[PDB]
Amino acid sequence: EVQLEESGPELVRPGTSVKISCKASGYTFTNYWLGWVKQRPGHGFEWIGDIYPGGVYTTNNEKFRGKAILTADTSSSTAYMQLSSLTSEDSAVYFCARAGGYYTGGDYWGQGTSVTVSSAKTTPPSVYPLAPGSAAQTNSMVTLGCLVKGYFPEPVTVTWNSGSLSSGVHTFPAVLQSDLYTLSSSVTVPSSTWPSETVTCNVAHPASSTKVDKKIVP
Amino acid sequence: DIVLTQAAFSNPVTLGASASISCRSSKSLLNSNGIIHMYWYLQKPGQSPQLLIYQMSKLASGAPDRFSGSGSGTDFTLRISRVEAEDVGVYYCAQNLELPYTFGGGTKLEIKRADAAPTVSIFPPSSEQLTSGGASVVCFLNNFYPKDINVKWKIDGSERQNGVLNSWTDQDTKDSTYSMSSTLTLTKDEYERHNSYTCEATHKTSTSPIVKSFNRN
Ligand SMILES: [Zn+2]
Ligand SMILES: [Zn+2]
Repeated sequence: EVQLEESGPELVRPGTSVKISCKASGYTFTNYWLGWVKQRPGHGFEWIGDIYPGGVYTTNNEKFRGKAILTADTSSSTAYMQLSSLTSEDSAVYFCARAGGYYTGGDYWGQGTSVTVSSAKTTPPSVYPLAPGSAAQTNSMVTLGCLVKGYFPEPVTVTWNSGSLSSGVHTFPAVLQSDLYTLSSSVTVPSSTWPSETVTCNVAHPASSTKVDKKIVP
Repeated sequence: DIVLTQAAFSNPVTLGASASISCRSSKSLLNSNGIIHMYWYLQKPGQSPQLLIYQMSKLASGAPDRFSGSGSGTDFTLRISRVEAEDVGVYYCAQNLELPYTFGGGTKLEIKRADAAPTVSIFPPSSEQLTSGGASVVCFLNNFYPKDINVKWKIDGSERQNGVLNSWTDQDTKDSTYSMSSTLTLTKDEYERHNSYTCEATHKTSTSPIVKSFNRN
């Protein structure tokens, strides 16, 4: 198994620089091109550049001249991309990809690195339980939820019962407002099992190094 | 810039039926070396892109053989012999013939399934929120089809447009439905001046909207 493991989410101030990495394993690092692509929230893909670690050779998108620089460390099988003079236009998920060979495309992909470029301050989420009671909730299934409000930046990770409850979960995309994000998650379980079988949402916000667990009680 | 033009959406495709997605390039993608620099990628919600087809018609490793591609060197087609529910996502064409390499805008594949009414659940503000001076009323509208839906909030019977925040899921990879969340955010002060809170959904599965509500007292 070829693996491309990217560095974690970044919150950085405009005008600064950031260097994100992609650690490759499972193949001869120097024998394959690695490329980088940008995806702004809700948009398509933009290609940034390719690097051949056995060179070192690079091919670049001139739209990013002066802004992006690609490097590779053969000693650690890691590729790097540095982004400078950052603005909110650079806020995006960046992916690294391995080029399968002679023009056979990006066959293996990293998980992406979220970069947020902002002056706003990191803010932990408030997590509120959504429980039924003021109106008998349907009959065979019951819907519960969590309201995750007032955090910055993206992302948060939402699970239920630390991931052991996954069927019937709906976690909604966050919406930004007033410089803070709000997200919701619902979970639907059999009526006969709540509250006997407890239900708890787990909301992780790595940017603020905070996780909060909220048990949903009647 | 070589421009790759794709439709933003597919017609809804019946599960198990064939589908096609097209891309047109502003320039031939065939080289003098005999190589056609056309690729098809798929991105599923919350996932990294997956290569499906390379050099216009070659099947990528890890891609199911339900996928195939063809083209003239200028015009291209991705085909799906039998669509599966898990194939929902955005399909991108791309070129690396010339710098800068570019992508098409992506085509969303939509699965056609039977109509389904939203299951609507409404929730008053938690005590924890009220203590901070806030009052969010949440309405979930889950597992409906088709995606077209309108939500209206009413306070004491009067439409409220202010303070609503809506979020929508992508089509579910298992049951091909959609879900939506709508949150009306008030201050505690204002929330405690009124009594009835109502979430109303307009959807093709009902003449009258589906209404969920509660009374604060
Ligand atoms: Zn669902
Ligand atoms: Zn009022």
